[PDB]
Amino acid sequence: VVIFHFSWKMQSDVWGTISDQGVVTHITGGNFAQSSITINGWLRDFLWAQASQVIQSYGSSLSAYGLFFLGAHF
Amino acid sequence: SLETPVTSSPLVAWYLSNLPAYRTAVSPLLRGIEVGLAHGYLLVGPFALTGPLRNTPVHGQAGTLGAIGLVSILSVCLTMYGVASFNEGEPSTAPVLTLTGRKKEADKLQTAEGWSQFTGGFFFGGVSGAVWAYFLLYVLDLPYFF
Amino acid sequence: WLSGMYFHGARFSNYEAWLSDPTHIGPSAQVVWPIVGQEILNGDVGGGFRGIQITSGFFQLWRASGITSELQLY
Amino acid sequence: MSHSVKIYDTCIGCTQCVRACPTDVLEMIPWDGCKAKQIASAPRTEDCVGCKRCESACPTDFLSVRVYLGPETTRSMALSY
Amino acid sequence: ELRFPRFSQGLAQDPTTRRIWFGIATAHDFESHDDITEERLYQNIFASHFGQLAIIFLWTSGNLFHVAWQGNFESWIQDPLHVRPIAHAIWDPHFGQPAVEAFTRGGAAGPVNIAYSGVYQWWYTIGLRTNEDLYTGALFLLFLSTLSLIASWLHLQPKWKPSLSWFKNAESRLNHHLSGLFGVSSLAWTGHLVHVAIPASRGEYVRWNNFLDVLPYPQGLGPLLTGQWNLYAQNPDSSNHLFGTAQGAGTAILTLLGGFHPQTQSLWLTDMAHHHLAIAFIFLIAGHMYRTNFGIGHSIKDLLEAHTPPGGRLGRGHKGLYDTINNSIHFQLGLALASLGVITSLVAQHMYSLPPYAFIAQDFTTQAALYTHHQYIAGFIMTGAFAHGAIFFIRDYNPEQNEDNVLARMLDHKEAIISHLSWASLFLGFHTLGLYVHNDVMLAFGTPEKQILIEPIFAQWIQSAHGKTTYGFDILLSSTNGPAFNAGRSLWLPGWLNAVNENSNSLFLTIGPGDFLVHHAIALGLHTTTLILVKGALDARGSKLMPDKKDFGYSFPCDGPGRGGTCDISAWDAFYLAVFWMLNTIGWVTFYWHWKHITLWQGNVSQFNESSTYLMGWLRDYLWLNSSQLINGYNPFGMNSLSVWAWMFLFGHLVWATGFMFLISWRGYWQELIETLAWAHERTPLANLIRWRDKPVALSIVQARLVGLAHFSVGYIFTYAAFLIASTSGKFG
Amino acid sequence: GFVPPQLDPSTPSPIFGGSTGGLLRKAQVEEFYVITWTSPKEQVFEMPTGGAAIMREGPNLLKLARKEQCLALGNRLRSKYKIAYQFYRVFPNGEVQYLHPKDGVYPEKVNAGRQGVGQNFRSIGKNVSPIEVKFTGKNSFD
Amino acid sequence: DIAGLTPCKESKAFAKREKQSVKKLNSSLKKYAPDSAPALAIQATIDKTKRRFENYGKFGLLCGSDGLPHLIVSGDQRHWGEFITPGVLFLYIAGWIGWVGRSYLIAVSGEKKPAMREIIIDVELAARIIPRGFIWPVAAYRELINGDLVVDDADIGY
Ligand code: CLA
Ligand SMILES: CC1=C(/C=C/C(C)=C/C=C/C(C)=C/C=C/C=C(C)/C=C/C=C(C)/C=C/C2=C(C)CCCC2(C)C)C(C)(C)CCC1
Ligand SMILES: CC1=C(/C=C/C(C)=C\C=C\C(C)=C\C=C\C=C(C)/C=C/C=C(C)/C=C/C2=C(C)CCCC2(C)C)C(C)(C)CCC1
Ligand code: SF4
Ligand code: SF4
Ligand code: SF4
Repeated sequence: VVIFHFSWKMQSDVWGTISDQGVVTHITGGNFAQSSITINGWLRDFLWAQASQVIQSYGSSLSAYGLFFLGAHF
Repeated sequence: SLETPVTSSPLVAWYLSNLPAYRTAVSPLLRGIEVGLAHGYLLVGPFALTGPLRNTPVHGQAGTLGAIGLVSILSVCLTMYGVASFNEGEPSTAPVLTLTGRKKEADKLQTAEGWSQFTGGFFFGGVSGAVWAYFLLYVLDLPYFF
Repeated sequence: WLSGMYFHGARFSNYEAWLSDPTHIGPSAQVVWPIVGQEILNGDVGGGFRGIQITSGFFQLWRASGITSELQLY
Repeated sequence: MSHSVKIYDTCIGCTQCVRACPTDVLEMIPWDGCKAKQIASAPRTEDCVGCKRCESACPTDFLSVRVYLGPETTRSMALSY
Repeated sequence: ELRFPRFSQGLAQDPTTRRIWFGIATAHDFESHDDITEERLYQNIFASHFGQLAIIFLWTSGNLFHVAWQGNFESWIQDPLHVRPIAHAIWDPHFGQPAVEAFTRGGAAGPVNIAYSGVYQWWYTIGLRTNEDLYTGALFLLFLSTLSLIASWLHLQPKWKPSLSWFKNAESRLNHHLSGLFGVSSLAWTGHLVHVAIPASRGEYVRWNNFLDVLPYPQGLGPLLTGQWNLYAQNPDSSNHLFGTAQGAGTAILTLLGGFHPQTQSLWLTDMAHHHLAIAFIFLIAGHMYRTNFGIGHSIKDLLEAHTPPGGRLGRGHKGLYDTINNSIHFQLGLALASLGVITSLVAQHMYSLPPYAFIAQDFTTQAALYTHHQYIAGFIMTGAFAHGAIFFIRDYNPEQNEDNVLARMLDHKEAIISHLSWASLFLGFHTLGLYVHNDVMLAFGTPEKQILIEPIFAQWIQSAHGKTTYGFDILLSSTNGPAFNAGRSLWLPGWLNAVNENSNSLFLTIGPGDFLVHHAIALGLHTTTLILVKGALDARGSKLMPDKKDFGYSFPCDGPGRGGTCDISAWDAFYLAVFWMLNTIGWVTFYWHWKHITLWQGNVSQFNESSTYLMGWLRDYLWLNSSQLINGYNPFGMNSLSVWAWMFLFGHLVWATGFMFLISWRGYWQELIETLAWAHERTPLANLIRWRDKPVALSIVQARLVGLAHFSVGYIFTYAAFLIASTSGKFG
Repeated sequence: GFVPPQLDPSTPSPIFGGSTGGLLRKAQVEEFYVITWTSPKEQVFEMPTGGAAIMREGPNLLKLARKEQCLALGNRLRSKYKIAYQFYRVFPNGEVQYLHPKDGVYPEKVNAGRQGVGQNFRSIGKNVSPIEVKFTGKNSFD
Repeated sequence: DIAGLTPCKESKAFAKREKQSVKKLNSSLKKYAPDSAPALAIQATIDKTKRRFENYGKFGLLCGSDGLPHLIVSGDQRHWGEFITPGVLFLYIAGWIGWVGRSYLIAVSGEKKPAMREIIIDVELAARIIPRGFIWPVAAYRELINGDLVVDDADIGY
């Protein structure tokens, strides 16, 4: 739970990109303070959503990270 | 057994001996009604201020009636525990020895009929305390914050 | 273990290209043998290199200590 | 009588149970059915707690002392409160 | 007894709290009670059956009444394809305004949820039309329930207590059941099909008032007396038919077509009428075999005696089975549970193939719910079967009364059976997992062609024989030379072929490799669960680890930690360890069915066939995507109709997890913790005045296992049920 | 049986601060136990329910909740310092009962005079199946 | 053409899969020097998967409606280069291993404590027992003929 919290807080309030003018658009859009307060949120906003890149990972460089995602479960 | 300053001290034993649940020199019904009015004045606060109708001008009566209902439920529970554990002619199970060793008369509070008087007193006292907290919170209500 | 790490940095990394400009060049320090179709593992990491991307974070250290040459790793 | 102990004539009178009985249940008595001329006995099954350590020792064919379970009580349950 | 419970004196002397616990589990049980005899046991069984029937009848009466008081049946008739059903009105004092908003659906005046149990199609197919009908039915059912309870009381007083002989009279009972309970019942159901149902579907309102004059046929009751029975199949309804009225409807009341009604996309009424009229006479004749009081018929004992293969390859054979069955209830219960589980599985497997009720194959949600329901129930009953079989071995099997008979002949080589079951399990498991992992890897690299993909050729040929043509095998019933096809072309084959060759329907789905792999996984689950249960049954008397287990009763904690450790060795523990695999296999089956149908309804079975052969395909296309409508049930931007399910969904993924707390952490830990808590509460002021009555003690070991399994099952059912309903309610397709 | 009890007297207790391993409501309502032994010299020993304390010279007197703890401490005292001991049971009426030796000689070895409570003179395999004895009070091991 | 499955020597979706694969590979190829060893290995894998597609288009592989091979294990030896011959080959290998292990164990049974040779193999005896695999069909055969393969009522102990 500690590491999940860390990942979400960083990707929702610190990490991200900065525009040419200086506007910040964080990697996840800054929905922590409004979607970390519901377990259903944790499913929807963080656990389900940010699990995309591992699950479409077949047929790419990252495909190894995909395979483990099953054996790990197994 | 261990005897730390907490479990053994003049002031702590004094305080615990002065509250109604142990002053055997009073009728059990009166101790019951005293603890009842105590808890009645107690519980009204959060139940009213943070209830599900706090943003409504009825929140006072709402919280107070809810407190009264909880008091009634707990009085039911008290009577039920008493009729469950206390038989109607059998002796008492109260501590009859003090710290020095004075053999104490069996506390009538720890009897079936005594527990019944206690329950009735507690219920009446809780009702009175709740209505008193209401009348002091919504009529004469300047020096408080709510 | 440390020796293996420094070796694989020396003989199998793109460390010099990474030092050239570390802004948008992915640290890679592991290539895989092209035998059983796992060539896809050697994905695009930039800088004219192919290799499994790493996240150990050695490269920031090797740039702090001014290694800046494969002879030193060797 | 809460639990129950049984002993069978495959007892070789080796006396490991008694040495391992935690709450002084078993003992030995003079018999004629082994070299040691002694067989087990359980006249104190009240305090029989129920741990199988006794029959976890009997090094016989299958067993020679069985611990059959039954109802419960205040002392057969290791209660201390 | 001097205190609860009144049925076991040994418990009443337990000042520990587990008393109350075991004062619940061992109530219905009858052997273990104190001072119980045979005939008393039987009379108790009778009273309990009456009570159960009372409960069932009150349940169905409540169903009917609730629909009749808040449902939609009446105005549902007018458009069974554009007005959702209704279950019952909501009255929830915990709602907020948007909740009340998102629940008033389907055309009601308040928050209501959608009835998914398929009761509307049932009560509409027989031909009911008005709320008054439902009121009358509810009153009748309620009175019947009260009557059954009256019987449950009456048969437990003298002047009505049945002696054990009356219970032991198995031949008369069986002849009665196979004759009356089955035959006359089927005939009466055909009666209700041919006196109300069919004319109602043809738009004639007949009820308990006008059925004296209306004939089920213009000149019926006399064509069969004439003997030329074909007059009952002359004019059937046309294939351009309005199920509500008599447009294109004929006058035949008994047909044989084999096709699906076009409008209702279901079976004609006449088909069920004819089938039931047949089965009625079948059962009625069958129920005249066993000698009861007239010297004619058969003695079942004679039958079980006269069977002994020459050369004694079975030994004494079936000699003595009659008594060792008629003397123990548990054997009869094991048989009953087995057969009932099988037929429940059958009902599940057919109710999606040949939609019985009109306008049911459209409310896809209802089909999926019913199928999953019946399948899980069948699984549970099947487990209970082997459970009670092992109980029969533990408690009632006699050695000498069964010397050398087939029963005692089983036990002699239990090792071979267990070994071969384990071999089948190992084979299926190894290869089904190998193929999956191979396909998974070979796609992970981007080479979908290097995968292994077997063709379900056996099942394809079977389908071809049944009449499927897209495989082009041109075998029986697909070729015009075979005697069967050429003898069928005038009886049923037109409509049967019109159905099976059609694709938009649900019968005879096309099948590729993924279906082969899933069927193999299902066979794995079947064989391994069978292994668990049969090991629990045969090894119940005792193995070399504990040869005298048969003296410890059925469920015991263990036989000590020594001599290698003996945790989880009771046969109860075997049933325990089997329930897990039962849930797993049924989950697999329902996964397969639900994905197949949820692809077929959207017309993209291609996606299934492509990406159902690699597990990641299942985790991506089936779970991830199809759950996206659910997990957004309620968000910080509001809620939806799906809210409940989402909520309930999470509920599952919680209760399930709690089960683990009981399957891992065993007692002694919690025992010491309770010790500490007891000392704490004891030495605390203002609370030491309040004493306890039952010394707090952590639960027993088998009690732990039980409650942990209950939690597991509850979570694993709630989760999947809510997901299954929501995924097809958010889309209806 | 010339094996009389000793009628446990009231002799001093070991030096110990008193701790959370003592008696509870149970001991004050149902029953408790007292173990008694004579000691050779003031030494240190770990009590069953926590920590360690010292004994005195002459006879000792320790109270405890359940018999198992008393007998565990007694076996420790017999295997560590080679001293004999007894332990008694008490009831709130005022009764005192003498439990462990029952003759003075350990139950570890033979001492004629003990009866034969609970023997079956047949190997374990000879037990019968519950069906032969169902619907009765009897059980297979009886 | 079993149930209509055309061989992808003639189907089209196979060609589409091949085209898309080589296309994404080639598009990836043009991000390096045309002579860099990684680019060289990329082109090598390109031609390798190409000749794989070719080989598959040479051995009667009936081929799905989605552009994928699909085995035909129905028993017809026409499509036997998938199950029958590899099946009997693996059966030969498995019989080899089973027989050699069984023979080793039966041999080493006759010692003081055979466990010491079951943990630490008699690599000399192992080497002079191992190559006997060529006998596993016939030898065991005679065993069953002479009934020296199974036992009747000896269960425990040995
Ligand atoms: C050569 C030795 C040998 C032989 C002839 C057999 C033969 C058999 N085993 Mg088996 N087994 C073995 C070793 C062997 N086993 C070992 C080492 C293990 C432990 C991993 C098992 C575990 C095992 C189980 C769990 C089961 C069998 C079963 C069976 C039977 C059916 C075949 C099967 O399912 O196997 C499946 C294949 C395996 C389990 C693989 C094991 C084979 C190993 C890897 C070979 C070992 C060779 C040796 C150690 C290496 C030394 C080489 C040499 C130089 C000395 C069959 C009689 C089944 C049965 O009871 O059937 C009725 C069954 O359920 N076996
Ligand atoms: C434990 C035990 C028990 C139990 C057991 C069981 C539970 C069993 C089960 C069993 C089972 C579960 C079985 C099953 C079976 C099945 C079957 C037997 C099937 C058959 C089928 C058929 C025969 C079919 C045919 C056909 C076809 C193929 C198709 C077409 C049509 C026809 C019909 C031709 C008891 C109690 C007794 C006691 C003893 C022990
Ligand atoms: C990340 C991590 C790690 C590690 C890991 C590892 C090292 C491993 C893993 C592993 C895994 C997670 C695995 C999984 C798996 C799964 C599965 C599922 C498997 C399977 C297999 C199979 C299936 C096989 C088969 C076969 C073969 C191939 C051979 C023999 C024959 C057969 C056929 C049987 C670390 C520590 C660094 C850190 C922490 C975390
Ligand atoms: S149960 Fe076994 S071990 Fe525990 S006391 Fe009685 S005999 Fe000794
Ligand atoms: S059982 Fe083992 S230990 Fe107990 S008496 Fe017989 S032999 Fe000695
Ligand atoms: S876990 Fe239950 S069974 Fe296994 S050893 Fe401890 S007690 Fe005996």
